[PDB]
Amino acid sequence: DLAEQIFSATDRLMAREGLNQLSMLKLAKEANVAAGTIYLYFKNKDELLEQFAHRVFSMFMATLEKDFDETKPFFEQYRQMWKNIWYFLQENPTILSNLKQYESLPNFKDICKNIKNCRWDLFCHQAQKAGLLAELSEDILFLLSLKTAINLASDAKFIDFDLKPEILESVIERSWRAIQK
Amino acid sequence: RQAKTDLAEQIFSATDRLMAREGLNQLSMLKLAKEANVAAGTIYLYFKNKDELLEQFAHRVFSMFMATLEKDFDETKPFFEQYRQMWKNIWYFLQENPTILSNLKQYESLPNFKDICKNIKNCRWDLFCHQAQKAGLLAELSEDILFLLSLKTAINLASDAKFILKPEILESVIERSWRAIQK
Ligand SMILES: [Cl-]
Repeated sequence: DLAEQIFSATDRLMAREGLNQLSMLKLAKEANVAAGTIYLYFKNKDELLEQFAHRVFSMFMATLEKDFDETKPFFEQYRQMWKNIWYFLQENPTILSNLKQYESLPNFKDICKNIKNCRWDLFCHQAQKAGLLAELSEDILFLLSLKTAINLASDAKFIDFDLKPEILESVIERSWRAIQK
Repeated sequence: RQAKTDLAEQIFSATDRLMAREGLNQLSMLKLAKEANVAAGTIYLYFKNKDELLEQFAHRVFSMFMATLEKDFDETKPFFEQYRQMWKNIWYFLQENPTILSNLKQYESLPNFKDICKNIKNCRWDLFCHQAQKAGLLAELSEDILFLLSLKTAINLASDAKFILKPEILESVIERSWRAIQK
């Protein structure tokens, strides 16, 4: 509500000026609220940025869950998560531009590590258990595979893949190919 | 006679450091001269202002990347080994130069990491793709897509090594990222 307004303002301000240039006064300006109002919702910049990081990971998990179907073949589960990332990034240009900056958020590593049993980690376990995937760690598998969606995400490549979906399917299958046992 | 290139590199080296420790936004010429151990006069003579500095720095950054791809290149080896060399070149370069690794993200804000990049005459990657495609080895996908499916892993692994390792694992990634771009 007012919190998402402020988080959304954090993205924009983080995209337009650096993460280093954020202040509670500036964020209040950018969210079109008085300086007092922002402090009603967060005690300080650290807390705001902590909760912001948590909102970012919450979106990431949302994206991995959308139209999840465990009855489908593992490839089609993978294809679905790849497309969810793709289309999420198409729809959210400020988030796309800010992806690299999020790694500098103070709470980012500490939040990232403490997520047990997320949708990707479970997919890798099931898929390894069925004999499909390489016995490599889940991080390395991600980097060889779903990460290609983040790697490729740009405006010119949204246009190209929508015109030639053959290319998008090729990239999905090839990125899957990389993590086959 | 170019002690002028060496002095430029003295300043560029310092640009990296001040960019890695403080932000790119917080750069100013006074701060970069102190870091480089050059007089205020020297840096202002070399570069018209902060803009012209960061332009030339960009070009210098593209050059180091191109030189990294070229190191130990050998047409006579198989295309996989050429690719494996390039992977290792990137991996060990970024591990040896972590200050460069930090600034990778912030580099795209430089004028012009768009313009100066697309405009690269005879890039080793491009050339390699052409020879390997001509031989029949690689997917018929554009050179950037092929990169983003393959060598890109070297950069992503170095970068996320910090936020998340044995030699068999590195070879697995080299071989598997290669696998993604095979015809
Ligand atoms: Cl900054």
